[PDB]
Amino acid sequence: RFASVYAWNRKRISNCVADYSVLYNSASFSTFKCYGVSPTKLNDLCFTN
Amino acid sequence: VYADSFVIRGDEVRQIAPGQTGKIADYNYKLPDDFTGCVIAWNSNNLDS
Repeated sequence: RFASVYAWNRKRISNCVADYSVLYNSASFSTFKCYGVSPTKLNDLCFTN
Repeated sequence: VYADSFVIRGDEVRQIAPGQTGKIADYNYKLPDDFTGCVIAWNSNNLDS
């Protein structure tokens, strides 16, 4: 139930532990081009908002 | 010159070319970053896909 292209729903992920390893392990995603950060290193960095 | 011959699935055709992070060959066949060679892909649908 995602919205239209011009009305992309925006969600702010705050105050939780992230598990990007699960997202990488999924084979459904055909494209996983990460810009500015290596996809492998996503599981050990800390950022905000 | 070390000729390497093998077969992968149709979608990928990436061979971990520069350092490609694709996990199809991340557990099967990794190619070094400083690779002074060539990559050739051939269609096999007609010849016993």
